[PDB]
Amino acid sequence: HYEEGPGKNIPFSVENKWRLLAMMTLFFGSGFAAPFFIVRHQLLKK
Amino acid sequence: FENRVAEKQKLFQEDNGLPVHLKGGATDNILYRVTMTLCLGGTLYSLYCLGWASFPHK
Amino acid sequence: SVVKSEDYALPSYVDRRDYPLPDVAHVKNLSASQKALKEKEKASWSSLSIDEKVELYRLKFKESFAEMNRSTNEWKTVVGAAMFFIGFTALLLIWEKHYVYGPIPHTFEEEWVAKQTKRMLDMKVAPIQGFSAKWDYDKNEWKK
Amino acid sequence: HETDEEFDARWVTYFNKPDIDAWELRKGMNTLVGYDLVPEPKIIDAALRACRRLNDFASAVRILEVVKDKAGPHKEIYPYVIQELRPTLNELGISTPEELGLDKV
Amino acid sequence: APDFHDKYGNAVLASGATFCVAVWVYMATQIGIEWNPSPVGRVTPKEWR
Amino acid sequence: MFINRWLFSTNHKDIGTLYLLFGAWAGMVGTALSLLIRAELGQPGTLLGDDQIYNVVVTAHAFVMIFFMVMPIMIGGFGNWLVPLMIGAPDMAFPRMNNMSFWLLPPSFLLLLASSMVEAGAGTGWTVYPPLAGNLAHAGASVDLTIFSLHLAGVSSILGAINFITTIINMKPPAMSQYQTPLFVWSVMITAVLLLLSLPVLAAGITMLLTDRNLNTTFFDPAGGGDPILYQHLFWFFGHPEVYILILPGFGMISHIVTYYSGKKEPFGYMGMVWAMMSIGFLGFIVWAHHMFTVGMDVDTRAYFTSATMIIAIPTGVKVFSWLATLHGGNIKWSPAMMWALGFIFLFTVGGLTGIVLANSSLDIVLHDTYYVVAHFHYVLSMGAVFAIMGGFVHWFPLFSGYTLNDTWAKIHFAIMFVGVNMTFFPQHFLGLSGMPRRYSDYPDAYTMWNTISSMGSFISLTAVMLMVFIIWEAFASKREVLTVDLTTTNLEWLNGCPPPYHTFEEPTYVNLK
Amino acid sequence: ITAKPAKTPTSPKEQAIGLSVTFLSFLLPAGWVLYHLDNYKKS
Amino acid sequence: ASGGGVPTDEEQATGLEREVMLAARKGQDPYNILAPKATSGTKEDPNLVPSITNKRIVGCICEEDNSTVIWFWLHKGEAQRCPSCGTHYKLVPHQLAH
Amino acid sequence: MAYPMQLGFQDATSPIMEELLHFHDHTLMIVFLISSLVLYIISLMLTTKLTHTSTMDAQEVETIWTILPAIILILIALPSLRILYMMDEINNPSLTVKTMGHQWYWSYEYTDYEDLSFDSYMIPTSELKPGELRLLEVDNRVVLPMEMTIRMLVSSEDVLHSWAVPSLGLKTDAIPGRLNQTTLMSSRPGLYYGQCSEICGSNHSFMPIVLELVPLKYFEKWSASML
Amino acid sequence: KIKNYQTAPFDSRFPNQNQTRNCWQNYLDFHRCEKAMTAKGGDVSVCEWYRRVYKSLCPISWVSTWDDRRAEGTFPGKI
Amino acid sequence: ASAAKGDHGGTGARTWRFLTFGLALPSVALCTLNSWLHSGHRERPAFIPYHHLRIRTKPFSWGDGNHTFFHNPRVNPLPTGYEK
Amino acid sequence: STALAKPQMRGLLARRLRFHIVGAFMVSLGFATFYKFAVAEKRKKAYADFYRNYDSMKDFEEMRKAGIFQSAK
Amino acid sequence: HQTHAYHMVNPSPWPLTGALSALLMTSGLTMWFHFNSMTLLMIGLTTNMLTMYQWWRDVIRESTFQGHHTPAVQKGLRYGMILFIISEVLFFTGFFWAFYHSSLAPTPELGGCWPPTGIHPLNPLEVPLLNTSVLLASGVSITWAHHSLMEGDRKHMLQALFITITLGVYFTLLQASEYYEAPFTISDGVYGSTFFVATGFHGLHVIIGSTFLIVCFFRQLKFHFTSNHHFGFEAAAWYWHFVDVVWLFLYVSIYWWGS
Ligand code: HEA
Ligand SMILES: CCCCC/C=C\C/C=C\C/C=C\C/C=C\CCCC(=O)O[C@H](COC(=O)CCCCCCCCCCCCCCCCC)COP(=O)(O)OCCN
Ligand SMILES: CCCCC/C=C/C/C=C/CCCCCCCC(=O)O[C@H](COC(=O)CCCCCCCCCCCCCCC)COP(=O)(O)OCC[N+](C)(C)C
Ligand SMILES: CCCCCC/C=C\CCCCCCCCCC(=O)O[C@H](COC(=O)CCCCCCCCCCCCCCC)COP(=O)(O)OC[C@@H](O)CO
Ligand SMILES: CCCCCCCCCCO[C@@H]1O[C@H](CO)[C@@H](O[C@H]2O[C@H](CO)[C@@H](O)[C@H](O)[C@H]2O)[C@H](O)[C@H]1O
Ligand code: CUA
Ligand SMILES: [Cu+2]
Ligand SMILES: [Mg+2]
Ligand code: NA
Ligand SMILES: [Zn+2]
Repeated sequence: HYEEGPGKNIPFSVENKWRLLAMMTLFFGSGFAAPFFIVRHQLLKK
Repeated sequence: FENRVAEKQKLFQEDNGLPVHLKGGATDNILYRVTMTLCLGGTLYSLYCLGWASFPHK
Repeated sequence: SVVKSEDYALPSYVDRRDYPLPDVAHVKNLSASQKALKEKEKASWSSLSIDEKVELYRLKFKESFAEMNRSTNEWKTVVGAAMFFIGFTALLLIWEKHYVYGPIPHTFEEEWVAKQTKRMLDMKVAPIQGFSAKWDYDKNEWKK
Repeated sequence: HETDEEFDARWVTYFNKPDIDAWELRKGMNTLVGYDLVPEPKIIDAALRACRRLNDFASAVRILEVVKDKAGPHKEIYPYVIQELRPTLNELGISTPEELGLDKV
Repeated sequence: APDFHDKYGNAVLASGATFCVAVWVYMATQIGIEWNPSPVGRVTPKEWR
Repeated sequence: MFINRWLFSTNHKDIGTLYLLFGAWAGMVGTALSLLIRAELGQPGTLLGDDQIYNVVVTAHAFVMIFFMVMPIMIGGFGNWLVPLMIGAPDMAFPRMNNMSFWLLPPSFLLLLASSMVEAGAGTGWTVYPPLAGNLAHAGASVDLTIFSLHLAGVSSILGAINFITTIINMKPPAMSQYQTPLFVWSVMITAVLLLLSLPVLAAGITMLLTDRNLNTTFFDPAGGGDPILYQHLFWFFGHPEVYILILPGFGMISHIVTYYSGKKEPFGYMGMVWAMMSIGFLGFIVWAHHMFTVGMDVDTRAYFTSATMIIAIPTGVKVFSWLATLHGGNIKWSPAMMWALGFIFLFTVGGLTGIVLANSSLDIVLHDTYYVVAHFHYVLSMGAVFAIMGGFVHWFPLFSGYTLNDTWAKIHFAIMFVGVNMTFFPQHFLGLSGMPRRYSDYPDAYTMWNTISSMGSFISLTAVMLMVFIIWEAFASKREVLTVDLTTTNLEWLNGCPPPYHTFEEPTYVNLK
Repeated sequence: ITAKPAKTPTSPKEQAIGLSVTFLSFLLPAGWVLYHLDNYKKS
Repeated sequence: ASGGGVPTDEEQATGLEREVMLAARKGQDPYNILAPKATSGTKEDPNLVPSITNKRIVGCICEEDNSTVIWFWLHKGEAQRCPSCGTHYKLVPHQLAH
Repeated sequence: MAYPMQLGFQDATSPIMEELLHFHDHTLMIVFLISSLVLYIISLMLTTKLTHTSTMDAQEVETIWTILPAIILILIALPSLRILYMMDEINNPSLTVKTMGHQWYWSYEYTDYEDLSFDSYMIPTSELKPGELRLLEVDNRVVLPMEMTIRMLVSSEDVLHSWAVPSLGLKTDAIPGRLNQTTLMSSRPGLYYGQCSEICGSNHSFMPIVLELVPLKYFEKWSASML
Repeated sequence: KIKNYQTAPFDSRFPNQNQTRNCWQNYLDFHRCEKAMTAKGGDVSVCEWYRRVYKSLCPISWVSTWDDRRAEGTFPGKI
Repeated sequence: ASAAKGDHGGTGARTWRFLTFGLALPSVALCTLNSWLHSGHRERPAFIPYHHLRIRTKPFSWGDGNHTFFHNPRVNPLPTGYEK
Repeated sequence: STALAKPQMRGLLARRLRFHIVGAFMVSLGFATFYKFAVAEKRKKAYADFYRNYDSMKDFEEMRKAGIFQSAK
Repeated sequence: HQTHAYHMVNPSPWPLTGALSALLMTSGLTMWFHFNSMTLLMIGLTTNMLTMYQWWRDVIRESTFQGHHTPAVQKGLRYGMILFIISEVLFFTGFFWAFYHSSLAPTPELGGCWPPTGIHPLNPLEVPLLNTSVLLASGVSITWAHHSLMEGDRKHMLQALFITITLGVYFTLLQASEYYEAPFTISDGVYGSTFFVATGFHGLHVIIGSTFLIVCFFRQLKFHFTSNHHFGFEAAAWYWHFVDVVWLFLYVSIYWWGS
């Protein structure tokens, strides 16, 4: 069937906490960085 | 016309583990691949159209 | 003793001053001397020693009331760490002033503000309570 | 509902049931402590004697701790209740949580 | 046995409070922030016209 | 297997997890936009550009926080995880349609980020009023991309509302009446009826805006006999129900959290709480023109909308006093979720009370389109909907994941966030009463002190959001697995363990009639 | 609630690393954009 | 005015629908469509709770019109009591190879 | 105008604005008192180890929870609606002035007698004269006679704007195709400032309003000289 | 009656904040009057009250656009 | 109303067929006649370039940008009048 | 030795609630008295005292002489 | 093995392909209106059509062929369809509100009158009354079809359903002819705007309802319906009555009262 239990009912791995840290840093960091880069884009056009 | 619903009931209840959207046989896989290809390819094309449209043109 | 994830649907032990007699004993498996102690508990309790009585209590329950209700030093960690991170915030604010913000407008220069203050008093800005009401137009100074 | 004496008498009767079982002892005490009151000595006496019929010394001690707990900051209530129970404590050989060191944090 | 709070709680409280006060006083007073307080009792009005 | 499970899901818990991850990512976008607003305003002068880039950031801030963070987390995330468990149902009524309500949201968010990248963005306000949002003052694709983002988010939520109403009415145990369902299930049913009736009126209004911009209709253009004020009525006929949709599932989570950490088997006054949520939902459809007290309506209309808006305080008050009556006599457990819920009770009450100030139209003449309104709604949204979300997230995180958070870090996080949001928003009341307008990239010098403090507050809240991410990482990194949870006899969603198996209630509960 | 001790304990030093990486993930890219705003603005 | 040619459910229903329809004709409720009627709930006359596995969740609405439902797992073996009202329930496992 | 560190409303320049300030004082105490009462019960509910966890009867206390709020709301709505119908009362203006909003400045038309009209733009910060207020001054002020009831009619020739003067209690939206009316009466001479109050694009923050209130005979000569 | 015109008086037909129809109605009344007068040989000076009232109330661009449309033959009100 | 017809007893296909052929389709046939009578060539009004009609704030996304989607040359003038 | 007296054992939470809901109300009345007095009454009297002998032409002439007006020198 | 009566649906790709088809349709309309191109839009319409077809095909497989629509599942789908129709009623209410807002207070630009100066409405006693007779007749024939199906009469169910569809198609061809004949257009101010957007969305729903009736017609030809289980037919009938009721409000409001 599918895996059941803690750490297995999620679409991301938690088997290694440092690979997890990297994935979480990329995921939440990309959402928070996006509006700054959109502002940079709107400033650089005109 | 003749009532052939029993034949379709036997087809779709065959114990073959197929999910319903592929249980009619090979034509279902073909239609699924067409649909998913047009959706994923169209989504990439839409992203390309955003990249294009995100910058002023000459 | 040891509680297992696969026990989740079974009656469980809890120390709760509002649920004093929980649904199971804290220890169910008994050693030979623990079995002998539960047999002795069928006879008069005056014949139990203080240690046997404490042992019977700790088979039935995990923590006493005094233990499960004890206060802790956790508030010092919470309030201290929250002050630390609020203090860390002011580093971010210092960095933003230094590297992000440019100079503010020239209307904040001291001479501008002294002139602007005089003109607000000349047009009697907020003369009932808010601003010019606090100036003494007879003595030409701020009201004490 | 009823007068205070009728409430007390219903609880004394509940615990005094000769063949009260362990489930009923626990249900009774865990229900009783939901109320806004510290149970009178006579209710506690009948619960302690139900612990005796059930050969359960530890639950007798826990009931004495929950009397103290329900009094909150009213520190005069528990010593009064232990006072009134002393004859039953001595007769049944029930040590108090303090005599057992179980009031230490 | 003492836990993290019994062993480190006093020092986290003291050091976090000290650090927080010091950095906010510095930020508020030493780096050129314009709070724009009220001129009342503070500014001597000057001829503008 | 990964694609079948996470892209082709028909399972309410996994779809709920997808919504919580989407809502958390949106919350970081919305937080960054909130800090760009407060960086522009944290000293006098211009930081970024003029009001166009500024109000593109303000517009996107609101749409992201409302449609991509609060609604997906409260209804898609906690609604899907908890409603079927709280009624013993094996899934939602339409488990495959539920997955399309989720997958419509990444495309809707893509449209909104495309609106900000093309041309000069949609610098319109989240209300998107014409003619500023029309094709002369906002020529080019940005406002059309915003309208389409809202159409996709509206379809997602309308189909979600049909799913929730059907599931809650039809899939309870046959002995359970709707007066034996938990308060959070009622809060989701009522929110879903508000969504079902309000979103179609917004879709009508923004479609009219789309045809005035692209098909030469003139619904809102006086040159064709149209009227900009008709758009405002259609928008706010949805927009007032929308704020009750934002808060109602919050009220349902608060009722559970307060009851649980008071050690109570039930909330005080359950039928009053159901009546109060139904009354707030009904009255929330007859008050919308309190957003229009300066547009020039007749005096008797302005009297009726002042009165009808104030009346909502009666049932709202019943819920506040009933949460206080649920704490009364409790064995209070000072868990971090309880702190969030107690912060919610007091900060929601402050913001409801400044809502009552604003309901007085003659005073709203002076307060409308000033920061007093911004302060009102951020005390009910940043300190009400967000604090209900954080309370429910820390309370139910061990159910969803099987792991516990560190409660000391969670209390530290609540302390920092409470200081931050109050520093940010309390001074905005002074700015509004003294006349600072909304949607301004800079202000007359007199307003500098309170804008500086408010911006400093916003950085404290940023530190709290960063720490929240570390706290979630620490829980998954340490893997402290849950063993026993208290009060399962009155909190059925826990009774299948943590996390519950992929299929629960394959054998339904047994409930007799008696 | 009760729970097992951590299966993979995260020591104070490991928490300091996760906390520092998490804060830098939000602060560095935004800090880089805001540091360079004058560069984007004056062309 | 009228003729035939439309299948009936007796003829053509299948799968779970057909199981539910055949069981109902027998007055049986293997798929839990009806609410069970309580017994007096004493230890001599416990509510009998059918199951296909070793334990099932019970919800007890202890008094009529209570809004709070008390939930617990009932396991195979000796009758258990609702922790709020004490009314008795006993698991009766087995089948669906029924 | 607002002044630094201000907490409440600008001082009232018109009798209606005075009425709003007392009505706000009345309402804010209620806000105070309820917010304080809530916080104080909250804290009473959370500061005892006594407990009572069994089912509590709700009906008596819900009567108090509904009726005392309903009475408080009537004690706010009664003065609130007196003021609303007072501002709407017929008053007989002596002058009508129109203002049209534009991106990004206001025009004014005083056409009771002659066709007087002009534009009014913010003074750029780099051109302020010493002592003048950043973002608030305009080149051509809206001169008006003090102690006289004036009808202001407000509209727009482009997108929405909103014409506000807080110290007179005024904010009327400027909508193209619509002519909205308000009344203005200043009890005092002076300079009374406001700012565009509906988002209107790139320079929404930078199109302020400055009324200059003077005796009628000065207003008359000013008007003639502006033709 | 009325010289010493100061401004347009209160008109019970238009007692609310939206005064657009007051401006429009006076503009129509003026021009309807002037057409009746220019026709039947009589004097446009009798139409003067409507003229003062619409000049007081109406934005100059509205009057200017309505006058251009009357000249163009595209004015949509009935005169 | 009870309308003017009249029958019940527990309900039916025969009655609904009777209503479809005996009332509904006759009414459609009568209206189809009534419409046939009044069909064809009405007389198009003088063109007047009214500014509240023939609106063009953005060109249409088809054709030359100036023709409506189901433009009928006979009766839909452009902003500059009727076509050749 | 002496026995201890029987203390009150019942309704202690209700008794505490009764006592403090009264103290909270008594206080709301005391704060309303200070609030009327320190803010609302003070405002009324500031406006009445300001306008009692206010001379608007004298105010105008002061402003005019200070050079603040475009329309009056 | 479950022992409740509800349907656990197999994992499916159609929700994702439907969401993507919505991204492609809306980014496609944006390309069409701003970048002069129909490409993305036809890809999105095609994938939306494929998605609709395979999703509803699978609902027929799940019910008629696999038996998962027990009475409790059918009751859910009843509530779902009713709630969907209520949302569509509220969508039309927005357009009705717009129509009455602009017609009850006509602005000076219109001539201060309704219909505006320069607008010559259609005569409501000509093709509009015909269309009204057509959709009312089709509500009668759709009721005959329903009773025939309940009485087990295949031939007359098909005959009445074919008549119902034929009338839906008649109304759609008559409306298309009226749109081409009308002397005013969607660009003819707020009269043309309200008229064509409100009747145009109604015409789209008549096309959707007619398609749904045609799906039921081919399923009936394939014997899928029993005399007691035929929720697709019931839902299409309820939707068809909704399309007729909306038409009666349009006829009275826009064509008759607004003429
Ligand atoms: C979660 C969101 C939320 C919620 C719950 C509310 C709740 C309310 N709001 Fe708010 N509001 C917004 C979000 C919300 N608001 C937003 C986003 C805007 C701005 C929209 C924009 O322009 O962008 C806004 C704007 C808005 C306006 C328009 C202001 C203007 O633009 O000029 C008004 C006017 O009436 C209003 C009033 C109210 C009222 C009366 C309530 C009430 O429902 C509150 C009732 C609660 C209480 C009253 C507290 C509890 C009660 C007691 C403890 C009882 C004792 C109390 C009394 C006797 C009064 N709000
Ligand atoms: C028999 C009726 C069926 C309609 C057939 C025509 C094709 C479009 C199909 C959809 C119809 C729905 C309404 C959309 C809006 C406008 C079309 C209105 C009906 C119509 O067809 O109006 C025609 C104009 O179409 C135009 O502009 C056409 C522009 C076509 C582009 C449509 C725009 C995209 C629409 C956006 C829809 C958003 C959906 C909202 C979802 C809500 C989510 C909850 C009228 O022709 P005319 O030449 O102006 O005048 C007649 C003169 N002889
Ligand atoms: C802006 C407007 C603001 C309005 C605010 C008004 C606040 C109202 C004040 C409330 C006072 C009225 C209720 C008094 C009870 C207080 C709590 C308490 O007293 O706990 C118990 C009462 O609860 C019982 O039974 C009765 C049922 C349970 C108790 C019901 C208590 C009501 C809840 C109190 C709410 C507190 C929060 C108020 C929020 C403002 C005390 O038990 P008893 O001795 O009665 O019975 C014991 C049984 N014997 C006698 C038979 C032995
Ligand atoms: C012009 C093109 C662009 C617009 C797109 C739309 C185009 C046309 C779509 C036409 C709608 C076709 C729906 C076909 C549904 C077939 C599946 C079906 O009917 O499934 C039935 C279940 O109903 C069900 O799910 C009920 C499912 C009903 C939903 C449909 C209602 C309309 C949805 C339309 C989208 C609206 C757009 C609104 C625009 C503003 C199956 O159960 P039974 O019938 O009981 O059978 C079982 C018996 O055999 C057992 O004995
Ligand atoms: C609102 C959300 C953000 C709020 C606060 C952000 C706090 C800042 C974290 C630091 O960000 C970095 O700051 C450096 C400066 O300290 C920048 O280096 C810049 O400056 C250095 C010193 O001048 C040079 O060595 C570098 O090359 C040059 O990139 C670097 O780019 C940027 O990542
Ligand atoms: Cu003009 Cu804002
Ligand atoms: Cu509202
Ligand atoms: Mg506004
Ligand atoms: Na700024
Ligand atoms: Zn029970």
